[PDB]
Amino acid sequence: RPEIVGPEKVQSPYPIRFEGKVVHGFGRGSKELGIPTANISEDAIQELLRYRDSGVYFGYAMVQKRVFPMVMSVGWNPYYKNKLRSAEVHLIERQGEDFYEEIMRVIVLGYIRPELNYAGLDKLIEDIHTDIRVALNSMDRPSYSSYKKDPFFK
Ligand SMILES: Cc1cc2nc3c(=O)[nH]c(=O)nc-3n(C[C@H](O)[C@H](O)[C@H](O)COP(=O)(O)O)c2cc1C
Ligand SMILES: Nc1ncnc2c1ncn2[C@@H]1O[C@H](COP(=O)(O)OP(=O)(O)O)[C@@H](O)[C@H]1O
Repeated sequence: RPEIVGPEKVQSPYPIRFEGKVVHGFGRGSKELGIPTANISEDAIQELLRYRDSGVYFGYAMVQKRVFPMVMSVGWNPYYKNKLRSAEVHLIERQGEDFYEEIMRVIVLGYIRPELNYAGLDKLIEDIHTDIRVALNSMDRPSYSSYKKDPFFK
C-alpha cells in the first residue's frame, strides 16, 4: 500500500460536496473499537454516490462548527437486495461529544482504495489506521488543504 494517493492537485469528479444528518449506525459500536464512525443519513447519498466507486475516500468534513480531515467508507446496505448506498465518516484527530442528529457537511477530495473483504476486527483496525495516515499525507498538499476553508464550510 502507498502512503499517498491521487494527483498533486484536486481533479474531477472531486471536489464532491454534500451534507447529511448523522444517524445511528447498525449496532456495531466503533467508538469503543477506537475508531468511531459517523453513519450518514441514507436519504442524502443514494443518488449522489449511486454511480461512484465503493471504497474509502478522503477529504474534509464539518459538524458542530468544526472542520477536520476525514476518511469515508462508501458501501451498500446489507439488509436489502436492491442497491442501497451507505456512507460512514470518521473525523480525523477530533476531540468532543457525539453529534447524532447533527448536520454534517462533506467535501470528498479523493479515493484511496476499494472495500477489502472483511477479514477480522484487528485487520480492519489496521486498514483504517493506514487510511487515516494516507488521508493526512494526501491533504498535506496545498491544492487539497485549501479546501479546509471552502465556502461550503462557511
Ligand atoms: C474509513 C473506513 C474504511 C473501512 N474499510 C473497510 C474495508 O475495506 N472492508 C470492510 O469490510 N469494512 C471496512 N470498514 C468497516 C465497515 O464500515 C464496518 O463493517 C462498519 O461496522 C459498518 O457499519 P456499522 O458499524 O454502523 O454496522 C471501514 C470503515 C471505515 C470508517
Ligand atoms: N472523531 C469521530 N469521528 C466519527 N464519529 C465520531 C467521532 N467522535 C465521536 N463520534 C461519534 O461516534 C458515533 C459512532 O459511534 P458508534 O459507537 O459506532 O455508534 P453507531 O454504531 O451508531 O454508529 C458517531 O455517530 C458520532 O456521533
